[PDB]
Amino acid sequence: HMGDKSENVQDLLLLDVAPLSLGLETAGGVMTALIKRNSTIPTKQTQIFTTYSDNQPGVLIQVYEGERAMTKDNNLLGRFELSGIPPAPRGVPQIEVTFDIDANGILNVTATDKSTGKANKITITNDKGRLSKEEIERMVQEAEKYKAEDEVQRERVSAKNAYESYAFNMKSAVEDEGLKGKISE
Repeated sequence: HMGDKSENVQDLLLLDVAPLSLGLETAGGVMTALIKRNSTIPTKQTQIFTTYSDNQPGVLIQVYEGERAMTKDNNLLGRFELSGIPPAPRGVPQIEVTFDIDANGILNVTATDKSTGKANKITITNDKGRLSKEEIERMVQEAEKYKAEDEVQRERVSAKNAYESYAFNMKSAVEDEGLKGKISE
């Protein structure tokens, strides 16, 4: 035992360098990349995403490739979510995502619920060589170049804690209550 009865011995070559970055978005709608371009192996990334309210039936993972602050200018790879528990606003705002990169070029992303031991794994692969260098060449430059546009969304994110600095005058307006007695038994 512990010696593999079924060992997978196969020949293959990878791209060496990761095309683009990979990650999810957190509170404020800002992307946070775990794995970055030009970094494939050996490395393993894991991050806990926490937003205001996820209200998910477990954990949600939107697998998009690229790098930006805006999630709109990236390229979707796929989607998978773990639905095992009733969608709750509180209790499940922690998206636990761990990317286990296999030396064979297999992206094994493991997601786990915080309420119960519900784990979900999916094999993300880019095995099919069909990614022209022009794709990554333009994106590596444009995504960075358009970070100037990312600054505009970062603005409203920074405005969150800035608005938090706004102190209100009163707590609540005291409404006029009517206290009289009309004898009508």
